[PDB]
Amino acid sequence: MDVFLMIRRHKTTIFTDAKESSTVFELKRIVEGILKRPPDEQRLYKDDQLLDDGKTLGECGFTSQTARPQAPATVGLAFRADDTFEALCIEPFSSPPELPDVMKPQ
Amino acid sequence: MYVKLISSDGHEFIVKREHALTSGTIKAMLNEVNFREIPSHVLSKVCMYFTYKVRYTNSSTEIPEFPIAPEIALELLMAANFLDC
Amino acid sequence: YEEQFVTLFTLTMMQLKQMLPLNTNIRLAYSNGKDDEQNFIQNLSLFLCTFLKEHDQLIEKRLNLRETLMEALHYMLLVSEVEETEIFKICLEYWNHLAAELYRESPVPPRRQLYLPMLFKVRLLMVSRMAKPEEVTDSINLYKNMRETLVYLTHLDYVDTERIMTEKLHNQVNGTEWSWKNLNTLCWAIGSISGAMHEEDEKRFLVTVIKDLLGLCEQKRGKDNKAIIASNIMYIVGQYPRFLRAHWKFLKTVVNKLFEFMHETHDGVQDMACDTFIKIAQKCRRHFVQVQVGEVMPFIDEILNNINTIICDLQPQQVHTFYEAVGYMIGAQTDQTVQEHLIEKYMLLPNQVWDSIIQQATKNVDILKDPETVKQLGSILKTNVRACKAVGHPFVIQLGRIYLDMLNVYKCLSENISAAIQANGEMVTKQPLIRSMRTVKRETLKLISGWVSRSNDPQMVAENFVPPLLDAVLIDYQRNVPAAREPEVLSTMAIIVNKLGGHITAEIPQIFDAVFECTLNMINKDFEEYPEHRTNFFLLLQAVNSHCFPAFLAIPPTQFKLVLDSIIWAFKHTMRNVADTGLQILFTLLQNVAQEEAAAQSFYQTYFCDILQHIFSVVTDTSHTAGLTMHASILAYMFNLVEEGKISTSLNPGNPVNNQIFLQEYVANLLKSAFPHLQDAQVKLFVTGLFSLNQDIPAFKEHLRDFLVQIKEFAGEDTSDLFLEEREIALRQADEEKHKRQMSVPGIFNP
Amino acid sequence: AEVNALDGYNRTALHYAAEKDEACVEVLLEYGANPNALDGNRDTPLHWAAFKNNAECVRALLESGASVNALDYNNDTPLSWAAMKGNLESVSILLDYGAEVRVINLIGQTPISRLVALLVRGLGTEKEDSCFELLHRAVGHFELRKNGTMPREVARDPQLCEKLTVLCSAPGTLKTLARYAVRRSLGLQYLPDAVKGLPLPASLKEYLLLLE
Ligand SMILES: *[C@H](CC(=O)OC(C)C)n1cnc(-c2cccc(Cl)c2)n1
Repeated sequence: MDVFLMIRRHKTTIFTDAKESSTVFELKRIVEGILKRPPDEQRLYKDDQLLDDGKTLGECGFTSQTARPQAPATVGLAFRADDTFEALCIEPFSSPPELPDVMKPQ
Repeated sequence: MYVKLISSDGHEFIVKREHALTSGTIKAMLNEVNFREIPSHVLSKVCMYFTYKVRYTNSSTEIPEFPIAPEIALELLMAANFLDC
Repeated sequence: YEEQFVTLFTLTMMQLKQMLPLNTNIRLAYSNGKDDEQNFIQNLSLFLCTFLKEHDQLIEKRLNLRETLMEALHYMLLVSEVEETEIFKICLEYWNHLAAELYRESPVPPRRQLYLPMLFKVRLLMVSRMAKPEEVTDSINLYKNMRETLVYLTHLDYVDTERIMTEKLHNQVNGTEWSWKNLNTLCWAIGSISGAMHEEDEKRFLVTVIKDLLGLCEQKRGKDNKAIIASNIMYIVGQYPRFLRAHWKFLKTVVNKLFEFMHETHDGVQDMACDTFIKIAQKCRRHFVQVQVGEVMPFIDEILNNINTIICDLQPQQVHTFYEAVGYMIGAQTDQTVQEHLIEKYMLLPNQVWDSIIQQATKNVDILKDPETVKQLGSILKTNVRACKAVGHPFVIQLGRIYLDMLNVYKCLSENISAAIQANGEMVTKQPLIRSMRTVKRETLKLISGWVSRSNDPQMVAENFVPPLLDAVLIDYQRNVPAAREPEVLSTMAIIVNKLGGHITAEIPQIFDAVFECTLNMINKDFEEYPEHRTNFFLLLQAVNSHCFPAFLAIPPTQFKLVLDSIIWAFKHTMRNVADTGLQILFTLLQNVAQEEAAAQSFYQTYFCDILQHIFSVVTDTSHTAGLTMHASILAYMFNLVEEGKISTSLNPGNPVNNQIFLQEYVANLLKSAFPHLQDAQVKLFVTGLFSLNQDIPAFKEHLRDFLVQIKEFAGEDTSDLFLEEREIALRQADEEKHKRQMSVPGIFNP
Repeated sequence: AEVNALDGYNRTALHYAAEKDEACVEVLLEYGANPNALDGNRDTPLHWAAFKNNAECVRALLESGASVNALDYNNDTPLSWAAMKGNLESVSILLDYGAEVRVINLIGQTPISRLVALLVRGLGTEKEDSCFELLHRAVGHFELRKNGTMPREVARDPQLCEKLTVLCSAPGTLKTLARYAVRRSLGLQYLPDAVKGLPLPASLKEYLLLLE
């Protein structure tokens, strides 16, 4: 079934969709289409855990009920620099402001 | 194919153009768009909304609820007003 | 003597105050008091009602009495609390009088302001305890009286009436006043209002009431409550066809709901359902055949598509009511071709069953000797009859399909009946199979009579339909044993003659030769031994006389003499209807015979002295004085005919003396032999009056009245019944004035 | 008087006042009639005021602390009774006190379902249409397909069936979903006074009140 993913690296974030039976390799191919970074110099992380391009997204633990459009699975992305991979870095989305008192829970 | 939206805190969200045209304001305004006034936590949710609105448009099945956290609700309302969604 | 009536009341009212204080519970006093107390209360109600009926004006004028009159009216409300049918009826009569008075005053005026500040109490009371309408005698009486009273009170103030009913309906939904009785009576009142309000206020009121009742139908659980509520709903909705025409989608919902109730099984719900469905289809018929706003096809076509399902559970008379309702709907389609296709689809199921049975019969007629086969034929023909009644003339398209087969079935069943009788004696009658075949025969004749009476092409009927009918029916009627003679044969022949005047004339001889003498000897003894055959026979005779008098001239003279003899017996008969129809037939024949004077002379010479003898016999007997003016009229006719010289002949039998000089002697003879105590001078005077007033029919009637009155005076007998024919008309006049009055007020007559 | 005393019908006097006029309701509430008082079915005075559409009585009750989401043995809220008659004034007042629209009674009917039912029966005036519009704005989104299919009564009215099925098959604008989440967060208080302090454009302040 479907999977909806957010691929994230530093400030960047790509929304995308894939079949559960698809593999991380064509996800990298999508990353190629957007950022033109050859597959070998990009690595992808599920949680603080890396993967293998060949494995099918299903065995990566992505699943339709896991990866709804309204709550995609986050995937970390990193590139080589000087032929060496950067450390995974991802800026948090700025935290929401204080909830107004009139809206505060009863 | 893809269109790039920039948040006020400088995050850069890439989305499918067919999804981005869900926004009327995007449709009028446009392969890059820069938002001076929307924070990343809101705009990311807005792009989730675009993906949801596409994937459940004219849905035969019952549409699942869109989860909004109360804290971001008040800023999502404005952002959806400005973006005319 | 106005002041006497005023003082009588004032002082008696004073005395009544010491008797019953205004705070006293009159209903309680009636419930606990000894019989003298109930009598006293009833006499009070009678006194107040009659007094005010005559003199309310008088106490209205004497303004110094105003509050004492008001006080009396308070007692009028308290006595109205009494439930005892007679006292309540008296109070209701007073309220009806008052409501009529104030509706006349203005349909505020100077007086109505007297009553209006508490007439709402009359309203509340009237609505609270409404008598049962025929939601399904004293019943009809009270119901009608109170319907008019409430319609008047509403037309006097619509707002307070709607307010009261909506409050009581809420207090039903509230449960505070929930009771099957209170719900029924309230919904009766709501239905009885029907049509008194303007269509927009009716629309608002019914929208509120329907929303409330549907809420109560959700809230209340238990099939019993659910069904009572359903019935009250069906009632209210049926009574408001205007609202249903204004709200097509609501009508469609109601109809689908009724087709749901037709599959219920709780008690009478299916009967109430069918009755409401037919009450709608009669009044909304056009809406079902129109393509309504936003419809793709007319609803009639949906109904005929669902018909096989809709009736899956109905009882036979319910099926007949359903088919009649659909007939009324199809009867609105004005396009002959579209209505043709509607009728074909409509009758498809009965036609299929009929075809099946006929096919079995042609395979072997022995299938007709089977209770199931004959009962299915009976029910099929009942449905066809009801369809023909509702659809009218265009139903010919169906009738011409089955006609010949139907008569063949009729023939075969007649053989069986004859065979059974000749096998086993006349008692076979009332045997259930025999009753079934006779029912099939009666239904065939009812169907033919219905269509022919509704048909409007005499030439087509005379060409294609009559000859097979007469072949099948007449010889059968002749040779059957009297119990095996259906009076519907006579009725059908009468209807055919009344329609196909002249075109049937060639058949009248064989009609009479088959039915006349056979049936007359069944009828001309006493009474009650064949009252149906008697009635239909005289209807046949009157019809044939009026439309086909020439057939009497063509008919052989012996049977025409028998006809005259039967007419003589008929008007001489004691019973009012037999006598009246005899007189009518006699006068019609006498009017006919003056035309086509060929062989009229033989007729006159043969019959006049005999007819004249019998008419003077019945006149002097005064048996049925209700005929006297008719007698006078016909008497005057002969005394015209003879005095005009139309006889043109020495009517004195075989003798030279001319007419009139003979007749005045003949009448002198019969009168003197009737009244030997009456002097020849009085005979001369009376007969001179007769031959003077012969054109002065009202004066002739008064002269005859006077001469009979003075005969009774000689005898010392009662004279007053001679005048019944006058006061009956006066009574009828008052009734028609009442009727004519009611048409001026919307909602007194049912929609 | 024992204003909270049940009579023999087991209804409070406030259940009568809520059915007649706001002056009685105010008198009883001022004298400390329990606005949550429960009759023999639990139905509060507020349910009856809503069902009678006594708009000013419904106000006078809510403004004195009646539980806007009070439940009877059916779990009908007062809005489930206002909506079954489609009566606009009381629905509007209840929604201004943050009455919940996503409620389901034990039979399984929401207020919108009851109003759609009333519309299918063709008794709906422009007032019922306005009420259905107001409820569709208040709810943000609703669903009526059961097993992909409209309730059998709705299928009898093709124009309404098409309207409702298209309304169902649209995921709803993000603007109205945000409006619903904000209203939900404001909770059981007088919304058109709680929203005034919010940091929003005044047009959005009015939009939150379903006036747009
Ligand atoms: C009552 C519910 C019911 O089914 O009663 C059972 C069968 C006894 N009810 C709800 N709605 C209606 C209704 C609506 C329009 C027209 C009619 Cl005739 C009835 N009845």
